[PDB]
Amino acid sequence: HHPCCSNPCQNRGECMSTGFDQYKCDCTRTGFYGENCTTPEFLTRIKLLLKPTPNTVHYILTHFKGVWNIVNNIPFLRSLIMKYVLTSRSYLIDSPPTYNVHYGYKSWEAFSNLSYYTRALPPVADDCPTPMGVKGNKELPDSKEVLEKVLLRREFIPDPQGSNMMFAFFAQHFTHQFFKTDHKRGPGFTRGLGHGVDLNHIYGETLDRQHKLRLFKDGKLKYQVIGGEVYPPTVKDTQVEMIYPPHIPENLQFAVGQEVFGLVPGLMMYATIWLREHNRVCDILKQEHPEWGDEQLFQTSRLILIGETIKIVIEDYVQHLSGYHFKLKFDPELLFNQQFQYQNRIASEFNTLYHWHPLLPDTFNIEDQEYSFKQFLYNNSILLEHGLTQFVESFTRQIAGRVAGGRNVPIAVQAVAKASIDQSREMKYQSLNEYRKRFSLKPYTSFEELTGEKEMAAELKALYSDIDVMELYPALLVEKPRPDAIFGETMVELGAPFSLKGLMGNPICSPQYWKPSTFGGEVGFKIINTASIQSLICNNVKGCPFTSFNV
Amino acid sequence: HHPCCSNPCQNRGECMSTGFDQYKCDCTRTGFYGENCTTPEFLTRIKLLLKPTPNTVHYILTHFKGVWNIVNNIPFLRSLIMKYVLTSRSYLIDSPPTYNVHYGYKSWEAFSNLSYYTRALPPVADDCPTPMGVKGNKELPDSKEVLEKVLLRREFIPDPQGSNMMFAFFAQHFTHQFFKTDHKRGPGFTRGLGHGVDLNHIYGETLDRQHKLRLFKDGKLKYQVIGGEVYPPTVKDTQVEMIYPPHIPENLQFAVGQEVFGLVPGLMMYATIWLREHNRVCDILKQEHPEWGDEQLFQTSRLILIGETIKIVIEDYVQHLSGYHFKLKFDPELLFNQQFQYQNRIASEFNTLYHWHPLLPDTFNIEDQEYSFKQFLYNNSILLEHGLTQFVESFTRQIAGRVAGGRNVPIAVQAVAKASIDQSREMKYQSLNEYRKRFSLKPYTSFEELTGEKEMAAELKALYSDIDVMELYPALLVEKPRPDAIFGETMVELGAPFSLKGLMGNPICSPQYWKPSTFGGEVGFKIINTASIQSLICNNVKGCPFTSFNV
Ligand code: COH
Ligand code: COH
Ligand SMILES: *[C@@H]1O[C@H](CO)[C@@H](O[C@@H]2O[C@H](CO)[C@@H](O[C@H]3O[C@H](CO)[C@@H](O)[C@H](O)[C@@H]3O)[C@H](O)[C@H]2NC(C)=O)[C@H](O)[C@H]1NC(C)=O
Ligand SMILES: *[C@@H]1O[C@H](CO)[C@@H](O[C@@H]2O[C@H](CO)[C@@H](O)[C@H](O)[C@H]2NC(C)=O)[C@H](O)[C@H]1NC(C)=O
Ligand SMILES: *[C@@H]1O[C@H](CO)[C@@H](O[C@H]2O[C@H](CO)[C@@H](O)[C@H](O)[C@H]2NC(C)=O)[C@H](O)[C@H]1NC(C)=O
Ligand SMILES: *[C@H]1O[C@@H](CO)[C@@H](O[C@@H]2O[C@H](CO)[C@@H](O)[C@H](O)[C@H]2NC(C)=O)[C@H](O)[C@H]1NC(C)=O
Ligand SMILES: CC/C=C\C/C=C\C/C=C\C/C=C\C/C=C\CCCC(=O)O
Ligand SMILES: CC/C=C\C/C=C\C/C=C\C/C=C\C/C=C\CCCC(=O)O
Ligand SMILES: CCCCCCCCO[C@@H]1O[C@H](CO)[C@@H](O)[C@H](O)[C@H]1O
Ligand SMILES: CCCCCCCCO[C@@H]1O[C@H](CO)[C@@H](O)[C@H](O)[C@H]1O
Ligand SMILES: *[C@@H]1O[C@H](CO)[C@@H](O)[C@H](O)[C@H]1NC(C)=O
Ligand SMILES: *[C@@H]1O[C@H](CO)[C@@H](O)[C@H](O)[C@H]1NC(C)=O
Repeated sequence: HHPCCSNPCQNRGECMSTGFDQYKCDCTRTGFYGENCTTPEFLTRIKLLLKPTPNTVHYILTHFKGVWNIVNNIPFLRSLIMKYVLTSRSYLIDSPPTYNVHYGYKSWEAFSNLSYYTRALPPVADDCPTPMGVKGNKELPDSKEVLEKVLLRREFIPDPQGSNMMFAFFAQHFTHQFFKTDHKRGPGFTRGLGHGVDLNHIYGETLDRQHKLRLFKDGKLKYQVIGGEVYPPTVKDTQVEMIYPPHIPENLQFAVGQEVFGLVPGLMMYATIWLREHNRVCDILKQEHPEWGDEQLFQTSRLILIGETIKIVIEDYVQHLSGYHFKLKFDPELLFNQQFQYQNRIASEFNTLYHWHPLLPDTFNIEDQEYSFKQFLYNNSILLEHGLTQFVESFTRQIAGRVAGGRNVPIAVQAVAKASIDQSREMKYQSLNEYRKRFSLKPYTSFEELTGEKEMAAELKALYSDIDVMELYPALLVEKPRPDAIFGETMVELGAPFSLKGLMGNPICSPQYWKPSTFGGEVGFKIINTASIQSLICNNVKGCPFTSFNV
Repeated sequence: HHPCCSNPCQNRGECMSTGFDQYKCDCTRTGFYGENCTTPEFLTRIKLLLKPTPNTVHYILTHFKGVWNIVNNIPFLRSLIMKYVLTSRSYLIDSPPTYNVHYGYKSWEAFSNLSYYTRALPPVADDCPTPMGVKGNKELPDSKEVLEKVLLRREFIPDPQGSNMMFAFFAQHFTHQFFKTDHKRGPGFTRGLGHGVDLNHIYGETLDRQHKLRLFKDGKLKYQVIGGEVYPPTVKDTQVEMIYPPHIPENLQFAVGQEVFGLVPGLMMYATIWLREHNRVCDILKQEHPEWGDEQLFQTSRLILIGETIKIVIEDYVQHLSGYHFKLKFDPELLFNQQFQYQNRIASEFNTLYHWHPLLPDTFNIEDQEYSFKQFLYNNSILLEHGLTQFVESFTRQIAGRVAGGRNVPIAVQAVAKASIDQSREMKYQSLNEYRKRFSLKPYTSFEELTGEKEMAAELKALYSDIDVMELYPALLVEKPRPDAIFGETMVELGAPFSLKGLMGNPICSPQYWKPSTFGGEVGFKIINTASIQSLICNNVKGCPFTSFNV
């Protein structure tokens, strides 16, 4: 078998076979040397002693409110701390990207082929005597058994951080622009070739699709008016391929950027809100530039909405998730004197960790109705019956579920969760503890340390035997959450760097793009730097209802 | 007409219309302010006073040969100066890229669509009152007239720098991996979607082509043996599409990565050499790694060859062109504490400036034969009859033509030269003086200043009227050359920054790739770091004939 199967190389060292029975570690720039890259250079030893742990930094960020009150109001300071926040997680993502499901060593195929998700860790080699390499049993536990014992919801566990259905659908709408698994090819492949925040879920992945969705007048997107309300256009009008069951009324077959968005009225809510936002920005730009044509109006509005999206994700969405007293800031200037690559490639592991199905409730509570999954699926008439305004008001009040902490996956989505386990295995994912080390975290020494609990720990112990072979995806959902948090440490420490890269890596954040002229003048630039989840709903939903990501 | 037609914004300020008759300049980070970004800030004024001109720097580097002989032998000094060489031309290229032929403003379409060549300067607006903006006559001079008066060769003018045919064909071979104009779509479009040194001209642009070219044993490429010599395989053998006129017999239809390389035996010479090098490197890696499979062997050989190419290009090719006494160095590490983007997008203008057709001789001299263009083109029998050893020996001896200095384009390729002017025009290229200011050069105040001569300048005066509407392409070919040099100032100053980006911007130059493990260990790494044009020929050509890019 492959001599690297045991993952001997530590601290980001790279393993390479040298003959059938031998390996060498390459410790270049790791800060370590020795056969396994385990011996610290002097400078490294100092850095390691002085560096605070993620749990310590989180404590400091979620306490001392008096300090953060001052910091948040001194702009020079707020910028300085945000600069630390951004740069601390910069050495952690390979960029240019490296590995993929088919390549456990660097290759031009892995670099150049955009159809693959990239990989933060190389796959376990094909011939390893064990699923995770060398430790554990010959077979991993039955995935159904893992799912049922420690993943499936018994009683609904509410998010102690107070996440609402506005947050849950925002998460799903946002991520589905860049997690677009090409199931025809396999779980290691994506259809989102832009690899980030390009708003293809609004505009379409291809030029053919975009041009079918565009009005070609005033930069705008096609729409229909139903009962005085602006909604996305139909499949029939646009000839735009969408996923719908045969039994759906023509006018409820909405055509939008992402093909799967008719699946959920909650997703259509955001599709409609964003469509309106685009057309609203078109109106503003036309007033500012009566000289501009349709093409420049469209393209400029698109860049602005990309900007809006990133502003909201950092300052409202990530801000909410973080639980910090410090106010995070979207400001591209902060990296201008740093070393940062303005590029991104979506990691398979980012896709995996983002399977936050425990967010979903048992019923979808709108006005006085309580919709089950069956009746809520594919049913856009619910959106039109209640209206966007009542959707917002209802979803702002309904609490979402806790993600970490175990046993909170709705049984309606049990097949998706089993698939996450099975697909992790198909893609030869390394173990939880390997991923923890990869992201500078101490490996868990027991199952009880993982869960911070006794019952699920015992069930996991009997299923896996060894903590070093525990799988990543189920570990994220059973992990001991931070104090009164939705997530555990592993979710945040893996998730933050992928996120930073996807948000700040966008070309509009680069020195040559981050200029008022890029966005049609100071008015366009202003739209971005004033955007909030509240302003988005206020400007596009009748009656400007109050909204937020928390109940 | 477009308010920005006059190109009012200076010092890299961005122009934007505000109403039908008004414009506004964006001076962000230019170091300038004022309506047209012309009045400098204090630090800028100090920065301009202390900055030497390109001609001063060029003089220094090509004189004091005794001082440079010292500096070349102190590793620390050599590294310091090479670092200065690289960084001084870094702020000059938009990365991530901006404009293209269809977009004079920044857009997601221009950023994301790899089928376009990018643009260092935005195109002149469709409705401008004058071809170049507002200056000059309603029409540019007839291209046929420009070609015949100042571009076409009467006597052959040899390169005073001594460039040989090994150099001419290396240039043609190398650049034709990234200059692959999509003639179906137009001159603004490329088929080189890797946008740089990916070696698709050896391995093929698509995985289909690669797979038809590969042996699938020992990492190797397919080949044939003729008279004990290793040559590329045939179209019939591989089923790989090549461009060959119908009269070319089955056995002389060699299949290589780039479909046009059958055009010239000089190109087939390099294709064969590089094919041999790949299989040579496969042999080495197999010895170091008896345990590797075909796939890892192929991929690792590819990364090694990419490295070899970059090394040879910098230390032999660019070294020769420069005429510097300073020994240039290929060392990715020099950029590790610098702000640099590991990405590239091929610029339309890089393509245009690289139309070095004056390099081509009147006649191709192999052994005691003197082949005309008609005889040389599409004729691989010439290669098989003489052999690679004789090709190398002959091409090493035969001098190339001077590029700058006017009147040196061979009549045989006149249609090609006329197409360069014509296509610059339909792609709406801005003027030479605009391109000079974009690259921090003083605009030419007269045609006599451009040529450094009276006769051609007078001809150009009659054709263009105004120096500020003089076209870029013909200017490069008629420009006053540096003392005893092949090129003038515009060629070097525009060319060099594009080159840096294509070479150092390659993923293998990034810190996560630049390690021995990427290349199969210390042996593979040493192949990259000791590569040269002489070693390339020595390793792969019978008898190891001496070679270089001069004499
Ligand atoms: C962010 C939170 C979130 C939510 C609230 C959510 C809500 C729901 C929901 C009820 C409203 C249903 C019926 C589904 C149904 C599915 N989801 Co999600 N999903 C979520 C995060 C994800 C992500 C991320 C993926 C991976 C996308 C991919 O790989 O294409 C995913 C994958 C899936 C898949 C398998 C791949 C696919 O077909 O796209 C199904 C089926 N699911 N999901
Ligand atoms: C680098 C120097 C160099 C050399 C030595 C060279 C030598 C030769 C040569 C004899 C060996 C022949 C028969 C040709 C013939 C051609 N060359 Co070149 N070319 C060179 C640089 C280029 C470049 C660069 C292009 C653009 C290619 C593209 O964009 O596909 C080009 C374009 C062409 C075209 C396309 C015409 C057009 O529409 O632009 C033809 C035909 N020519 N060339
Ligand atoms: C990115 O990676 C993809 C996976 O390697 C790759 O798709 C694969 O493409 C090859 C060749 O085009 C297909 O293999 C073919 O082999 C023969 C043809 O001689 C046929 O018998 C097969 O049916 C098939 O056409 C693979 O099927 C295909 N693999 C998939 C879809 O998973 C992409 O081509 C790569 N992308 C780019 C742009 O290079
Ligand atoms: C990149 O841009 C080009 C130029 O527009 C696109 O090519 C056009 O595609 C449309 C829609 O499929 C065709 O109708 C046109 O004929 C094409 N124009 C041409 C050939 O010049 C191309 O599709 C774009 N690439 C991507 C990935 O969207
Ligand atoms: C900025 O540039 C513009 C255009 O180059 C200048 O506009 C004018 O320049 C001359 C000075 O007034 C006028 O005689 C011209 O009519 C007009 N130019 C054109 C093409 O219409 C303007 O002066 C400049 N502004 C500053 C502050 O220097
Ligand atoms: C770093 O590499 C590992 C390889 O996994 C280690 O080798 C093994 O360590 C085990 C536990 O100590 C031994 O039981 C096992 O026999 C051993 N295998 C060997 C020596 O071939 C190396 O000891 C270690 N090297 C260094 C220098 O620390
Ligand atoms: C700019 C973002 C980078 C760092 C922000 C600091 C801390 C992150 C805090 C909480 C985030 C929680 C979990 C991370 C996982 C997914 C969220 C990423 C959001 C996204 O970009 O899709
Ligand atoms: C994808 C493109 C990437 C790399 C191209 C590499 C080399 C192209 C070579 C020269 C570019 C054109 C003109 C420059 C001429 C002489 C260079 C000498 C001055 C110098 O750069 O040090
Ligand atoms: C509703 C989700 C559970 C479906 C059947 C339970 C699968 C067996 O799982 C068991 O569940 C019990 C109840 O939570 C626990 O006490 C056990 O620790 C667990 O192993
Ligand atoms: C021999 C040097 C010629 C001097 C340059 C100006 C004359 C070029 O003129 C052109 O020459 C071409 C060559 O075949 C012909 O095809 C054209 O008919 C002719 O107009
Ligand atoms: C769809 O929604 C309507 C209310 O808008 C509801 O009454 C109906 O039962 C739903 N239909 C299905 C098929 O569940
Ligand atoms: C091709 O080259 C051969 C020499 O090998 C020469 O005799 C012949 O004339 C050439 N073919 C043509 C048609 O030009």
